[PDB]
Amino acid sequence: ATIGRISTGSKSLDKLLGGGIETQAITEVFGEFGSGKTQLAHTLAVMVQLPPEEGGLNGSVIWIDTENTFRPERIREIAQNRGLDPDEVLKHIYVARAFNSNHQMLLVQQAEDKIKELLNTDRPVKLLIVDSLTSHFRSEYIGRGALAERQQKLAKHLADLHRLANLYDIAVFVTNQVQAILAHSATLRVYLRKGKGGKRIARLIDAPHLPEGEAVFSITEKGIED
Ligand SMILES: Nc1ncnc2c1ncn2[C@@H]1O[C@H](COP(=O)(O)OP(=O)(O)NP(=O)(O)O)[C@@H](O)[C@H]1O
Ligand SMILES: [Mg+2]
Repeated sequence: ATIGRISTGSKSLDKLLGGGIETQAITEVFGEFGSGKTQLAHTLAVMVQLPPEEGGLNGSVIWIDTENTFRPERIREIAQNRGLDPDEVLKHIYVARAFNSNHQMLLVQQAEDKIKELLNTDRPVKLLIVDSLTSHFRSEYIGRGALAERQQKLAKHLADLHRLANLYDIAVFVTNQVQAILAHSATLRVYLRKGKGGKRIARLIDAPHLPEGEAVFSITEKGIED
């Protein structure tokens, strides 16, 4: 029942997060296009595989991809440059493409099967990524009355995700795109934005009991880092 933390690769962002993203929680990253949401997801999918003294949880990953932006070679590069075996690392990421929102919801039920299978093995699932949490919902639920219906379906989907996080001690990491779609209650919302000089800036939103500064990071051949 203790909480585990997965390093993001950035010391700056890790400090903002209290050491990394938490198990038994849904962390939502949100921001405009190009703000680094997907690159952070890729980095986390490598970092979680590290031992705990290196910031990981010796864990496997389930990834629900909605817009086909998962890149196996980016995983390999990030792994390679952090001293891990690129091919081994891919072996422990289980990617499924969600065709629509209803399929996305079914894939969360299927994730529980994979989770159970690995639970008391040496590489339990420790990270579940949904990229994008909201893209299908934005496309499908549109027009008069759609706000209530969309928020309703999303809340149920997030409830499924919360259950998996808490029941199996897993960090859930979801993405959400904004044009400068309420994610019910993610545990923690992190706003990402592009800054000058190729830097990215992160800020915690509506978290008055947590740090109020901003983290600054780059996107490199190691994925995310200061
Ligand atoms: N291999 C790489 N090495 C370094 N930087 C990279 C690499 N791949 C992507 N990037 C950077 O990452 C940016 C895209 O980040 P990404 O994480 O895809 O944004 P995003 O928030 O997911 N965009 P969107 O899905 O449209 O809402 C690119 O514009 C590059 O600046
Ligand atoms: Mg993306």
